[PDB]
Amino acid sequence: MEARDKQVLRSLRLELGAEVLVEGLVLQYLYQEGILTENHIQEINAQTTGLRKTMLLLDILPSRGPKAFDTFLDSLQEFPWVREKLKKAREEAMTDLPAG
Repeated sequence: MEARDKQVLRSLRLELGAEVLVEGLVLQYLYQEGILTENHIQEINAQTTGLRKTMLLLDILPSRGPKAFDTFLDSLQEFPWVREKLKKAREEAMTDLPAG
């Protein structure tokens, strides 16, 4: 049960985390919606480059954010390709019981 959203994060976390976005309204809808928090502020304000911001969510959701995904995706400045590949990892990254 408690390993579906966090599983997605980690997965696509490193994937798109390596390099995908460098700017675009995203964590703004989040930080506001609640996805984030003061704690994030520190991490998000920490980037110092641009690609970090992304890593951030991917770095926060896994620790600070139980149901921040659905919303963290609603931000996906590039959803068309980031959201798909994401929810894809929600279906894939999410440890499944079945097998075949």
